[PDB]
Amino acid sequence: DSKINIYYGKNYPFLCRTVFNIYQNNIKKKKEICVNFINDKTVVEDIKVEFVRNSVTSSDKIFAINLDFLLKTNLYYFTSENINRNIITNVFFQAQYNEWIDFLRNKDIEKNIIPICEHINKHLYLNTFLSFHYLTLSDIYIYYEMHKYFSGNITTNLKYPKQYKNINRWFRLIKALLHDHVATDAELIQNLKVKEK
Amino acid sequence: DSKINIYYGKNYPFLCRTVFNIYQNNIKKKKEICVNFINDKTVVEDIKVEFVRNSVTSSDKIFAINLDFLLKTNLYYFTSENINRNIITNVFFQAQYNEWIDFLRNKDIEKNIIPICEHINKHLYLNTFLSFHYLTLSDIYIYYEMHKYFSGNITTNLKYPKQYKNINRWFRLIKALLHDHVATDAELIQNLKVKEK
Repeated sequence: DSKINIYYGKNYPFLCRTVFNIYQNNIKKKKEICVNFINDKTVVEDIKVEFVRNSVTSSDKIFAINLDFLLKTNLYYFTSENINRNIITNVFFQAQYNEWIDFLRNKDIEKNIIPICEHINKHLYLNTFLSFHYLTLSDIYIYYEMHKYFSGNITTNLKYPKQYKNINRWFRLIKALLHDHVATDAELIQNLKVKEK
Repeated sequence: DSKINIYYGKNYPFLCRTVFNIYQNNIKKKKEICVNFINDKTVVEDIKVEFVRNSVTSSDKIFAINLDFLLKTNLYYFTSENINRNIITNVFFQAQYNEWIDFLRNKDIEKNIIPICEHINKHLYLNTFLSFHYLTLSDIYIYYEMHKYFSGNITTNLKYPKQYKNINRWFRLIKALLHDHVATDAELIQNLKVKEK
């Protein structure tokens, strides 16, 4: 019933696309909401979101928080007295997601790939997921930022899985967890290949 | 029962303090949550939040979103079929708050005060509040960013209320709305005077 248009240019919104795919798969397991991803040649690098019943300017890493809130995908806003599902525990995770945003904010990832990996590989030494013990928006966000370096598509980037085993182990975990949601997209998959050339 | 410690240095967290004050006043109208604001000499300009039952690094403008979520202060997460209180309407507002964050992100406000006022004064030409028709976190955030220029404490800044009537009208509105929550604080008030010298 509800229509939301996400206009993208150079940078395809992998995070928002993945969140929306998970939302669609959840409904199959169960008025729905339609999210459209439109290749706009006038958009440069950010995301432009139009609400159809008014538009806003956002980015993939930030508006995916809104989608999780709207679509109840349980990646940023916890829809689940569990071990780590308290309200204050939820708030604590949200500040941790903002830390990953600040860690990569205004930072050339290609230029700082080694220092970024030097932290994530040590962070994953004693952690299975980036936050707590389950898949969260932090895992998926960092997954697409690391994808070009750890997917293996670029043969010149095979040194990163070799040098950073912990990231490689976690990356293979997130890939399997997201397989049922993104492997059959064929548009997310295509844009991954285009971005990786 | 629950304890949250906010450690601040040079920059006092006016937004988080105001949100917490509103939360305390709401309970009086009605297990509660205690938020402590601690002057830490080792903090430079950001905010450091400790959860007592683990710490995170955040900022006043960003962690106040978490406080509104936790304290249900109805400024970012709408706790109220109203005119502009739909879930999608709520999501739309959140992206608008992020726009104000991006508009002042990594921007010297003193250096860009005129261009900032050139937009806000025109935005307030046909709008009473920054978003929709009621007080929101956008109003309070911009209120403290504009406070030194429109409070009248600094006599050299009296030209801004003169030149920008629309901002002055809105600023006087937000001041009255926040009067019952911040006027008796005497620590928020003191830090305003210290920041304004």
